[PDB]
Amino acid sequence: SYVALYKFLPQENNDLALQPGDRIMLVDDSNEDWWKGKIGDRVGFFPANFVIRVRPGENVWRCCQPFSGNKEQYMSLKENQICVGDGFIRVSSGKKRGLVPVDALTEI
Repeated sequence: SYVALYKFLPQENNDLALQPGDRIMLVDDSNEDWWKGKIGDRVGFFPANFVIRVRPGENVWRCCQPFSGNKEQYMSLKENQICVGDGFIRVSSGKKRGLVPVDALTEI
């Protein structure tokens, strides 16, 4: 599974529109920057760096309250930032992984 981290409105005709939290089925990745994927019955291009891989168990979350903590001990999340798999949960942003409070996340 892949998931859109960001909104992406189409600029050219063959672009595929993303909303954050969209689950995307891959169609072609021969270009390393621009991938072809499918959402519902819509097929098109979008930036590869706009999506994060979702392992089989993993859920998807939107950060409902900012949380910053010491990497040395914890992960950062700005408001509405998307992420992926008591009190804490280990999540990933794509760039960095770490613990955040579960109450700082909505499931999507």
